[PDB]
Amino acid sequence: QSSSARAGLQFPVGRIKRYLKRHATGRTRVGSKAAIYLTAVLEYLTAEVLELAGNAAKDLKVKRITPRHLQLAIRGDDELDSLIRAT
Amino acid sequence: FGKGEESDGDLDLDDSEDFTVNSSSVEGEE
Amino acid sequence: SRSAKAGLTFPVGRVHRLLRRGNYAQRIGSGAPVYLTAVLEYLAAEILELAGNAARDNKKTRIIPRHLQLAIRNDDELNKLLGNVTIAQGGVLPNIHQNLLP
Amino acid sequence: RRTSKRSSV
Amino acid sequence: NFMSIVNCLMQLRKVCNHPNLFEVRPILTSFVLEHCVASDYKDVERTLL
Amino acid sequence: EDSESDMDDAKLDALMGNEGEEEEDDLAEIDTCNIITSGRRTRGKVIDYKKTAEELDKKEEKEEDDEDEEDDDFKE
Amino acid sequence: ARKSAPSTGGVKKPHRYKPGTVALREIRRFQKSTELLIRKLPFQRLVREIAQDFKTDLRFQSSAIGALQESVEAYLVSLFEDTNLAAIHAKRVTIMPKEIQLARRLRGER
Amino acid sequence: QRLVREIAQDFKTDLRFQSSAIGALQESVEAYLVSLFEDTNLAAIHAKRVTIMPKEIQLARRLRGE
Amino acid sequence: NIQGITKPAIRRLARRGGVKRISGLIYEEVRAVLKSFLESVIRDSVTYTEHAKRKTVTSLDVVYALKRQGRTLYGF
Amino acid sequence: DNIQGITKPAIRRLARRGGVKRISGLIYEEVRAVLKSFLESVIRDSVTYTEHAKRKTVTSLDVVYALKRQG
Amino acid sequence: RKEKRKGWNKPDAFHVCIVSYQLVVQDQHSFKRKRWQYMVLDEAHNIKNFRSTRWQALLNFNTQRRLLLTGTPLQNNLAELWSLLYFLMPQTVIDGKK
Amino acid sequence: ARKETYSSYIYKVLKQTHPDTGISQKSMSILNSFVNDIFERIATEASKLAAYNKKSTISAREIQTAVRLILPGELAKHAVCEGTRAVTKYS
Amino acid sequence: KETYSSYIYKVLKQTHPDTGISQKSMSILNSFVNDIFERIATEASKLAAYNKKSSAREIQTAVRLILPGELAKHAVSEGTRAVTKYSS
DNA sequence: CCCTGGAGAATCCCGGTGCCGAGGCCGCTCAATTGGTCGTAGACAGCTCTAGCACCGCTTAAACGCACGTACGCGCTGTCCCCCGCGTTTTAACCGCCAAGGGGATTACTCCC
Ligand SMILES: [Mg+2]
Repeated sequence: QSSSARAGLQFPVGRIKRYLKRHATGRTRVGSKAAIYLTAVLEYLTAEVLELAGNAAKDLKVKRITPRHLQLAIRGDDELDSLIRAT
Repeated sequence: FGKGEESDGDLDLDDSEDFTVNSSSVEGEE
Repeated sequence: SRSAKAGLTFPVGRVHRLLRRGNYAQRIGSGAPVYLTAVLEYLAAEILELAGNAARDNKKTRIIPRHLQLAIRNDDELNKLLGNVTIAQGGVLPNIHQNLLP
Repeated sequence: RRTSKRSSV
Repeated sequence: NFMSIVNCLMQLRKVCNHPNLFEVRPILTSFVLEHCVASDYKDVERTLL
Repeated sequence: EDSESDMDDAKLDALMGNEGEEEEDDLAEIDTCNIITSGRRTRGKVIDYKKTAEELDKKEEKEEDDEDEEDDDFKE
Repeated sequence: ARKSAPSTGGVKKPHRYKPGTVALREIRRFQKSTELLIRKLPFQRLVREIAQDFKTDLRFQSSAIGALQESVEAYLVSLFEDTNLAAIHAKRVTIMPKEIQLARRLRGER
Repeated sequence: QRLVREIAQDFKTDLRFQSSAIGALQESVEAYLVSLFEDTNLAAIHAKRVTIMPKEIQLARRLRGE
Repeated sequence: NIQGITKPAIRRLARRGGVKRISGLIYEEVRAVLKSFLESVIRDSVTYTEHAKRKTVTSLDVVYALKRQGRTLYGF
Repeated sequence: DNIQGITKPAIRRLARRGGVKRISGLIYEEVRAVLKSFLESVIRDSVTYTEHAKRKTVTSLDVVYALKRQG
Repeated sequence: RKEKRKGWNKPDAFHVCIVSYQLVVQDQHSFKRKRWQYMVLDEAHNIKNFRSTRWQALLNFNTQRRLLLTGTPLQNNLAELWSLLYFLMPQTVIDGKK
Repeated sequence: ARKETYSSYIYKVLKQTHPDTGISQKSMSILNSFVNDIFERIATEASKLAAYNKKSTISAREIQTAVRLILPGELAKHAVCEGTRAVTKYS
Repeated sequence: KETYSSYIYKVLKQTHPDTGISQKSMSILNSFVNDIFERIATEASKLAAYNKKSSAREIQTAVRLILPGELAKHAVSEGTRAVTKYSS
């Protein structure tokens, strides 16, 4: 089966593998498990922000996620605000 | 100084034991 | 070796080998192995001139690291292009205010 | 910028 | 307790001191327990009265 | 264009695991760090509408409706 | 003279120096200082006493403790300059927590 | 528009100005000026005076790493 | 150890910092913030000591922590 | 030399909407100077990006990259 | 110490300086700068080990003649007398080849 | 030409979380830019950390250590939770 | 363990031959060399990431992007000299 | 009161003695470019494309000055708190002291050649 389906997730690993092979430094290369873990983390964070923004839109009775809802969710979860200030 | 890279090279199971500073003790007491 | 062919003091074959090991991009033009070496020699040469005059200022033949700090902190451009590094054996340049001293 | 304060100092 | 370079030092302290330095007899006094039986019994009797 | 992208992802999902000596994580891995609190997937929390914002900053028609309409709803 | 001495003692005499000039001379002498100032051994004592909380058997090196000492010693000095400039910006030649908090909230603590 | 034209065409002439990177400049400078103005206001009210005097913003910008 | 940087040490550090008069209620907060900074840097150092779970901390670890902490240092 | 042609009443209105009970001409001049300096210090990297973009027309990607580099 | 040394460099204001066994260890920089015609090491049992810090500090002092006084010369260690002869030996000269 | 991005995948993730609500244009652009920034920062940190460890054995531990050291405790710990479960499900 | 000690000594004799050195200065200058090199290379790579790419011009334009023009003109001149010498 | 002498003395720079330090000398030793090919990808034409330039010109709403008019930073004042330097007192590392293990080996023993 597909490796992404094997992981039991939604995010695809191959894209991150391609975009991470760019970060290879000569004799130094990266593995597939690292890309799978990165995809898991990215899917988790995107699911969290999507849930927060969708709940914020439901508060506004909007069926479409708004960037203002995104920043309000970031403000509510101070960890997200600290992360976005750090990154 | 005898590093831990030999264990990593012999067995690929765990390659975290790569570099040590005082495990050899040659760097500090030889 | 590489220095004689390039006609440059700082070795570039080792530097170019390090750059190749870096693999910063798929397209790595290898026609200029000494460009970064050239700019670093120019920077270090002007820094060395500043440090040398600073060391000769206080009858110091050997460059004390304080002289290096004074050399790298006495120029607006040098502090502008980097000013967030704390060098060993510190000590800011002397300063005083119009209110503390008559 | 050709010279600015590169030689006077 | 492998080390013994000073293992005779406590013996020397014992011989010279005569346990008037290792542990002296104190001024004996009884226990000073303070919780008291009636610590949590004044409220009930006050309410009852 | 998502079909070809998904096929490429599936094809590339096997090349990266055999790029030399990897032996990833020694077939073992630490469990949930600290304590397990991720829930099923998310937290399941919402936010309010009224001065709750003024409570939030004390606890620490975007670009007009024409632009609200301008942002096209995404179709898969 | 406490006791037997070179003849008559008390040569110290009342020679108190008023502040300001003494303060100026000591800051002038301190500015040219470039080496380490605080005692290093209590520093390593405290840093080891605050390292086992993460884990024990971490071990250390002289280069490490030296680098942490250099990092902490070369960072708070700029804080001192900023606090002093904020202090003499107002009519307070002495230092109070107001201007140090001011410096914290202008240097981007977060 | 004329400001960015005079500061961009002086360094190099023949600089076509598309609508992109024009309102973005306005938004960026608006955010920057809002942040700097808030910093100056808080610095002034720290000095227990609503008025602004030049060394206040001078020291504020110095602590901005200027 | 709370009293690592003792009162005379903080006093001479402040005098090196060019202050006319130093009040007697200023060293506590300075000590608190420098202890917070020290805790942060030692936490980072112990994190990258376990990057390869090395059983020793060296200058490389602390320079890593400080160079990604934003307060870059030199002399090495 | 249009850089001196910036209308002072613009700064007057900006200060009035920003508050403050005493906004002298010194404040206007200094804020104008720092705004011009910041505009120059961002347009320099913008135009360098355009030069190292194989393009000679200003586009939003250049300013996006400039602000990402500047934060 | 500084006040005492103030009137010590230029003139012959003294002949004998009363110094303890441990004072010379920290003050060696001022001590070695002055050539001493004679020194006496009373109670030579104070210094007995060649690796001792006092041994290194006092070995290289510039002088012409040396003399050590003790309540009783040490025994149980021939290295003590060997080191005493070494301290009466020193061959270090300006040319470094005598 | 052709462009590659995470439209369908992020939409699927949202549908799993909030099926009724979608994603708007500039909100998607913001999310894609942020996720690209996070990925690039994690990848660069992992590469430089592996170079620092002087060993070419880049596992999920590299990305894990990056996530610890660039992101505060809450999001990092929950991400490592779900990643551990996903990895042990795949393995 | 290829260091820049010989190169540093050569540049010392070129600039101020009469001037000596400390025992820790060479580490500082080596750190300057390699850290400037790697940061410039990283900026060049991030600039070339957007443009499709699968040399002298890239290094020169990366230098001119961020590093000050007062040094950038000299950098470009010396790079042109170096590439001409290499082609010579 | 300004000015003069009268002394502690910072600084200058020189001594004056002790040392460790850059680099050369011997040893060797790892890779840069030649030498060429595989492919490849980035600029040379070709087509085009797309909203920017500048234009048309009323029209409110910035420019923009001015008199009432008073708010408070700062000029002075008084009112008055605790920083700072001289004399004391209590920790603190360091040099040794003492003596029972430390440990690779080869050189008597005895088992191998
Ligand atoms: Mg005797």
